[PDB]
Amino acid sequence: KKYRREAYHRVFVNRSLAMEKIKCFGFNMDYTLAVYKSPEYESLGFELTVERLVSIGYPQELLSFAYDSTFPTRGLVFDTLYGNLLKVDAYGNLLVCAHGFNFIRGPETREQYPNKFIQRDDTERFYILNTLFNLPETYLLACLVDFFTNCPRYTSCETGFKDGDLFMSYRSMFQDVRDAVDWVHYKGSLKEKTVENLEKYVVKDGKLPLLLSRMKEVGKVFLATNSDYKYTDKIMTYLFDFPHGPKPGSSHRPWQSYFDLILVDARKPLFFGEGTVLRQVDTKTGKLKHGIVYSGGSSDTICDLLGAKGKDILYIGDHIFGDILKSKKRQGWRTFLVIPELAQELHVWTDKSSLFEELQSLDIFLAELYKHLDSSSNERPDISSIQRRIKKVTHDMDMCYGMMGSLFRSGSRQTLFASQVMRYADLYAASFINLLYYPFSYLFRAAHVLMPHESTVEHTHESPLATRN
Amino acid sequence: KKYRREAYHRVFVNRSLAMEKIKCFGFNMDYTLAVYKSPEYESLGFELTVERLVSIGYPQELLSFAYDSTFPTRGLVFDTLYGNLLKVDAYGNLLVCAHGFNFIRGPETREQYPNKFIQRDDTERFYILNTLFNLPETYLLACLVDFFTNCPRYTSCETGFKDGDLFMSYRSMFQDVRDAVDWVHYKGSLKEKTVENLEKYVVKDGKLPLLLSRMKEVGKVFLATNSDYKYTDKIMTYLFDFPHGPKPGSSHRPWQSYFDLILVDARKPLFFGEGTVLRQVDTKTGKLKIGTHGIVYSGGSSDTICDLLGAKGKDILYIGDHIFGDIGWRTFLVIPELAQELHVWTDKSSLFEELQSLDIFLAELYKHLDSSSNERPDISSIQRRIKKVTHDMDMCYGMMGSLFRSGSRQTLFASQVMRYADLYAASFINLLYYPFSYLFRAAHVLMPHESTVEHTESPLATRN
Amino acid sequence: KKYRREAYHRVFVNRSLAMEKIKCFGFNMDYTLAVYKSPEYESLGFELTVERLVSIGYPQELLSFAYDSTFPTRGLVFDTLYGNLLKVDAYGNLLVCAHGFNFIRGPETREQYPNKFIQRDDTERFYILNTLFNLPETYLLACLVDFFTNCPRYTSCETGFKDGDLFMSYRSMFQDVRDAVDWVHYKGSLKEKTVENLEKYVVKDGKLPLLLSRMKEVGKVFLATNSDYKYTDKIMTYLFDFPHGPKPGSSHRPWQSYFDLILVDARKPLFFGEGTVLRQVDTKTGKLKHGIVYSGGSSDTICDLLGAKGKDILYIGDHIFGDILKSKKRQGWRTFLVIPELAQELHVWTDKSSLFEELQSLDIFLAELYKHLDSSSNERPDISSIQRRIKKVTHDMDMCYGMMGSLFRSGSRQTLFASQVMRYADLYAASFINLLYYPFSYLFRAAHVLMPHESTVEHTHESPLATRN
Amino acid sequence: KKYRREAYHRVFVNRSLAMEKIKCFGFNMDYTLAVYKSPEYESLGFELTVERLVSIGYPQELLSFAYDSTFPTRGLVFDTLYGNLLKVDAYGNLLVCAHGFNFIRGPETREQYPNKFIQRDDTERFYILNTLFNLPETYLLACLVDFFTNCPRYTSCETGFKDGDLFMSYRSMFQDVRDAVDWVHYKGSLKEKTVENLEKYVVKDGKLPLLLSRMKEVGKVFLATNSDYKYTDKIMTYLFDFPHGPKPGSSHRPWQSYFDLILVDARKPLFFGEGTVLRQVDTKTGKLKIGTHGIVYSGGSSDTICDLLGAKGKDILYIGDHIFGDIGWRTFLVIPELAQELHVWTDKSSLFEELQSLDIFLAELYKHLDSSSNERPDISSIQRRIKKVTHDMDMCYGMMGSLFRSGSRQTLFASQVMRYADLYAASFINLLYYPFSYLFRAAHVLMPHESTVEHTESPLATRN
Repeated sequence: KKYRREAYHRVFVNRSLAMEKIKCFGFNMDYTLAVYKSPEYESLGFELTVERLVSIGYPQELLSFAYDSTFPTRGLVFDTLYGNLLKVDAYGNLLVCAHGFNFIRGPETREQYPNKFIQRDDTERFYILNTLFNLPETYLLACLVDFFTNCPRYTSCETGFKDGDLFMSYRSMFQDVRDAVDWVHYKGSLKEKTVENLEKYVVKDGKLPLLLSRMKEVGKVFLATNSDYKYTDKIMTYLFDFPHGPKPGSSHRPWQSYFDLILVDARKPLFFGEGTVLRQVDTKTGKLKHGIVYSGGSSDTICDLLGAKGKDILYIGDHIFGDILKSKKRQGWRTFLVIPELAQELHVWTDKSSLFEELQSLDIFLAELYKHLDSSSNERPDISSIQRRIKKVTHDMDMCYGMMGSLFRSGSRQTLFASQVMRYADLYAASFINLLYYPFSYLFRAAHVLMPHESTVEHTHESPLATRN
Repeated sequence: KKYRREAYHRVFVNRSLAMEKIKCFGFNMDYTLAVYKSPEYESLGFELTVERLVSIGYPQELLSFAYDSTFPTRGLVFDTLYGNLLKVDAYGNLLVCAHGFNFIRGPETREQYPNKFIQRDDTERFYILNTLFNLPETYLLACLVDFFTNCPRYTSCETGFKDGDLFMSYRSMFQDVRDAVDWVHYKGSLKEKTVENLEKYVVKDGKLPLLLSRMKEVGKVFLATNSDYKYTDKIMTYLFDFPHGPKPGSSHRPWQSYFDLILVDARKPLFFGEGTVLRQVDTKTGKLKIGTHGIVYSGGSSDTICDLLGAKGKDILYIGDHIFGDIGWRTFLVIPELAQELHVWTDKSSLFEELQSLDIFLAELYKHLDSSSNERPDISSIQRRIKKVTHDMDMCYGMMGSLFRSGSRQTLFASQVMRYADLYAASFINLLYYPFSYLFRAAHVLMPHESTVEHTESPLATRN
Repeated sequence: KKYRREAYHRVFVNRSLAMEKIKCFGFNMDYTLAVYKSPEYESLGFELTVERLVSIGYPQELLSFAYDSTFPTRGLVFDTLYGNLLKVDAYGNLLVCAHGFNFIRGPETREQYPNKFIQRDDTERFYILNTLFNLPETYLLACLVDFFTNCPRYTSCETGFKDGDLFMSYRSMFQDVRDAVDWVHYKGSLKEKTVENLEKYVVKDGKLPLLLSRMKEVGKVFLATNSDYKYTDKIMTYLFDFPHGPKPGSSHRPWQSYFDLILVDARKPLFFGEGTVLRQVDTKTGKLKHGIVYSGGSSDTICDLLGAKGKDILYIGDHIFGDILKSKKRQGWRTFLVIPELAQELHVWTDKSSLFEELQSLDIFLAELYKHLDSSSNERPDISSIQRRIKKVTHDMDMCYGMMGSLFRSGSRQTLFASQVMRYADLYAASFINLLYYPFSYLFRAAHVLMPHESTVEHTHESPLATRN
Repeated sequence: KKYRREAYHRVFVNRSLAMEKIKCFGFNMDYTLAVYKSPEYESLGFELTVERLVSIGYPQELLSFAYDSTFPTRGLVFDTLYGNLLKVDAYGNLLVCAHGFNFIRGPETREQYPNKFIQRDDTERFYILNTLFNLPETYLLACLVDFFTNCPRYTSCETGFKDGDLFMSYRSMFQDVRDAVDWVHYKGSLKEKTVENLEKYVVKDGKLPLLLSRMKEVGKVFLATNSDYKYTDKIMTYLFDFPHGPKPGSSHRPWQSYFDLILVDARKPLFFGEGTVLRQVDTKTGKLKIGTHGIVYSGGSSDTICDLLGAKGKDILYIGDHIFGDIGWRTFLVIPELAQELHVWTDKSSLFEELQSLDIFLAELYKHLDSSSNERPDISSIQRRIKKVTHDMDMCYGMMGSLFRSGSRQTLFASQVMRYADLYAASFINLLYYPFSYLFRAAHVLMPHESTVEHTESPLATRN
């Protein structure tokens, strides 16, 4: 019955955060300030990766692939041994298995996966596709596995395919894809084609300069991106290209004026440990040597330049980092995780309420059938129909998110990705722009995660085996 | 509003389980079938460990310790470097830090713990006290740290105490405690003193034979215990010592008649991997037969048990009190603390209500405020009352708070429960209230954006 | 004082073998019957691999590499973590470490390698370059590591190099090489360029038809090659292209007539386990359906077609196979290991006797300096000069084999490759043709491997701590 | 012809070692410093194990067993599936197979062993009896298999014996033997009976204090034993019990004065990894002090020893009787069998000579023969004499042959020696005959093409 802001404006709270204590707002650029348009940006990365793979010898049918945003979900595991995409829970239990576009059923999942379980720490065999840049790669791996499996020129093996005399393991194929994505991002034409048509590929919104200017009135604001200065300058200039400043009627000002500290070539995640040598960019040439642009460095250096403490820093961005080093080197930043998928997922939550409602009433009906039964009862009520309907309606709900289900769950089970969100992120939202709807004095209060004995037991007011006498 | 059984009869569901698919019910003995009375049994283990430590050289003031059930909560981490008991969350963030009986404030925690965080994988430094047998040792560690800290004969250091020329690190003190507890269980008088006063130390309840007999009508039932046969026979004979069988009026039956397979000397968790040689016990002498109904096994493996029972993993519901790692039986986890924690949940409702009211008031004070707002409403009072009422709530569980949470955050132990257990309850005896055709359906653990958004725009968010 | 055949004719005996019991002589083709000319064949494989790598984006300086037979030795370990070539002993102790062409000294070896030791079973990090086809690949890995390390366009890291924005790990580079060698052998122009100039690339000798015909008079003879029929037919026709048959004056006969059983597409090593489906080749088209050519199959099938027992079979070839399956499925063949390097190594053994002799007399001099000393003595004779001379003369000897030393040893220590020879091979020689110099009744008697307490104690005729009373 | 010390004083060299670089000499105690008398000590361990097995139910005819030193050779593999003792080479090829006391011929070996080969990595099936303590158990396994095979009360099966209703697998019989040996060493009377008649069971020799005192003049000396302090004190006091010190005329000194560091309760091999907490012993009570020259340590790690000694790995020569795996100290391996094996090598020379003559004659009979030859000379006689004389040679070592070889092939144990040991000898006491400036230079292990080709063509071989 408490007041809550409209859902699509909310910032969600994993751990409590008193915003009045925040003195510095730090930002990633890609997919945080620079939100890339979907599906256009993924298709561009898809198309460039396919072209690079064809350029190194992959067959011409790759050019008939077309990126399909309805297939990939972030956080899938590619098993390089069997060429499968796996959606797993926090502990490695298998929730979904797809070989190419063929979704593997419960029983035959066991043939390849004993106990429907993988050792997700075996980074030699399993690659976790966690990032927004990974999305085209996820769809591509399925396309290739699908193409080779059904093309007669190839004989399918359990761990790969035979191209004439050549055996190509799925692991070797995966490394070709991984290398080709990297090439496209770092040597290929991806940045050039993005920059030459910013309107098609990058979101633009006047709420961004407005929010960042309000942040700079209460604290310091900094940028730490892995991109180089040239690419950063093009992107940020575009993001702030309006015929006014923070508010309508005010003069436009340069994007740089919004930041107390600008840092490019960050080399994250190494940035958060030792980092690299702190350099400084010549703004004119964009080559190396307020108003200063830094290069490389470390999070510790940034902390000292801004005269701040880790807990005073709210770091806003799209990447999930690991717990490494946080038990030794002090000063850990607070974190805001941008999760774009939340916008569509919140729509499913409200626009598909019919599915959720029926699942609830099916569970209510079940409880009624067993209301009067205990271990003394030999009645075995028929629930096979109810069970079938629950499986079907749960499958419909999953499919409302796409072919690989919700980012956060699969049926009743939370995903590995969801558990990483709850580890990593103090706050999270579809976009950082939702901070616009909260004052900078706000106390963000953590939402409780109830366990079964809490969510199903009212506060409303015995065998000694339970009580230990 | 869906029908649910009375709270104290409930079996709670982490993952869905169709009971009609279960063909074998397996049991641990200790703290599952044989529920040890509390605080009596911990007090006995405490006293025997303290006496064992005195006999190897610890000072006489240990004899003045008395076990105090209100202090320890299961699942605490003992840091052998700094001598602290730590309550931590699923990821290693510190929730509580006690040096002896001194509870440490947030800021001073950071002095020893950068980022209020520990690497729980550092097995050489941190020992996790997860088991019910661990409760006396948990209290004992605090008493010792308290005693030596405040005794003039000793000089407190960061990593231990100086006894003149001698230095006793918390790591060495810990090893003494750990060996002493092992000795009491394996060589000392704990089993003997338990067995010679069963009424004081072990719960007895006629529901147990009743439930086990009903399980045997629908499938197979087995025992797999680490205890030896002599101890097991004594305990099980007591648990089944009634002047009738499963129901009043029926003849009493020996405990062995309730099990299709009885295995002692299991050596769990090794049991769940390679195991050891499958042996058989001479029930008359309690010793192993040289060669291999009526039969008692010893050693073996979980694989061998499945072959003898004609079962597959998913067909087996393994009922017990220990959490195992996952390096495939269904699992029922017995968690006896739940009985008192469910009472706090229903008898201390008014604390919960007030926290919700304070939260509702906070939302009201920021209702009309956004990033353009300059108001900073005074919330210091409200913040102070929230902190005080959350601490009152924690203290309702004991000095180290709830097994499953600290203030708002879930514990490492809670996250282990959610990983390991398909089903859980204060006792397996709650299965008596469910038919064997029951479909247990998982209770969802909601994420913030699910539990705070009803089922009833900037392109930065929608990606256009 | 016993009679021995001339060294370059010898067959060397690891385990005794009564040749009168052998009923079947089996053969590999590549580098056994078809001995490829050196260094020409390696250079061709080198050149094709470099061209394939340049074709997938590697820089143009690769075209200025030239294969150098004096660098690689067979059996080196490529450490994909640090980009080093490692020569190790039977147990993983490091004997030689080269980063590119930079040979790493004793002390700095320890920085990267604790205890001068590697876990050689870690097949994810360490790749063993065991085969004759591997030789060009071994030299290529050193060239590339050398090129990138000293080319200014690249920044060297510990685990790879930076090409602008792109980081290329040595492991990713290794996989590019491994893939490119495979492509060249199985899809590229290697076989075509070999077949179009057989005189330049394949050894030809009339002793081969003569020996195989004498083998067929006492037993059965079979061929089991991984090559396909078309390539096999071209190669074998060339090997038997003389204007006479086994002896001068006799009519020429087709290569096939020398074999009771011919098997192509063997898919070794899988051949020695379950194998593949036994197929039969249409000789005319060379496509699939005495005088019969088989395809695929298994060693067990071959054993049954020839009506033989494993111990009755002497399998002659150039590859070393593992112990897998030999504790379960019975019928293990006897083995003759062709080791071409033996021809040059036997030359060093006799033509460098001067180096061996001085090492011996330096060891004799050492023994004299300590002749009259025991634990009661405090004299510490100066041996620093002797020690320096032993290190230098041992280095000279090693270099007589090439930059990476002998195939079989490094100083006093036997190599991993030598220990695999002594595990795998009953007999071994520079070529199987040395069987020509032995009758088929010969008893091959194993040469003893003396331990130190045997080789340094004469048979020529005490504290109870030693005798246990 | 180079100068070499007398054979029975030699220290043999697997890898070169500059003794002047050695700064610390570390010692095992059992079977290194304390050499147990043979056959007396094995006979005692045998008798105590047999009595322990009888007490748990094994038949009375075990009491008629007598230990026989001429049967067992160290390093044999017990196959718990088929109940065989196997002597194998470095790669798992079978050299010898004994079922009980029945030695199995080549062909019948293939029935049970495809390719005359075992997977020595199959730890669940094969147990390798590598240690000197293992000798009594090796003979005991054969006696038991012999007894049950030939006793009418039992039915021999492939994998064990039937005792009416009972089946005793070799695997279970093996486990009984293994536990019985452990019990005798750790709970039974073996240590007590050793210590109460030291003269019968332990070698004593004045060279030991002499050598150790010379080592301490050039570097540090330490003891690291798995035995406890009470046992160690008794044994070491005996080893140093002479009415003088290192040399005649000098005052006797306590054994502890010979060591810069004394460590008991080492728990090797765990010692070489993480180890346990470094503790200190109260030399008066023999118990651990609660806190931590004159000092005796307990537990700890190899890393901790190196810090206390100010040493690095390569600076340490570790002298002892056990072979450890390599999952960096220099090593001296004590191998007491060498004393008798060196006697066979020099007193049985005439067998060696004759084998060489038969080999020389064979080479003469094939001298003028090549692949064109049709002669098949009769070698069946010569072959038979070779086989007979090689068997006579093997038998000079005992029924299971040499520790290091079988006929012509090297043993698995020999290949472990070459891997693990930089230096080796019958006893470390042979170090007395070498100055501490000595440079030990490896003796080469030659391959066939090296040892049969003096230092004094087809393009198929030369590759053109």
